[PDB]
Amino acid sequence: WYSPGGGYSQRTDNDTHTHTISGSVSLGRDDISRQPINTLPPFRAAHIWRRI
Amino acid sequence: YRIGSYYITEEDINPGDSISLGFGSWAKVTGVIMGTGVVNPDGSVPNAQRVEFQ
Repeated sequence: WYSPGGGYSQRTDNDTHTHTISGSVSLGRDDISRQPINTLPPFRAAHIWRRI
Repeated sequence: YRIGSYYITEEDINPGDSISLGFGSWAKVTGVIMGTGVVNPDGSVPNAQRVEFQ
């Protein structure tokens, strides 16, 4: 709307909204993807466990 | 290394009465391995020498 004033008629079918309308949305993301477990840099690492 | 349950010195009359008796800590390990090396058997770097503190 350009806010044009009619010469004889009145544009009563146009109005400015004041507040938004809340609606129900559909589903979204399901879950997270794969993640890493354990440390690869530590695999096969030699560990000293000999007693005194 | 000698192991005994009697609290008598090696030089005492009750003991053998020879040599010097000294306290020993831990168990004697055969020279070649030191124990814990590798989770899957690969082997670590062992220690050797007598009297050496490492």
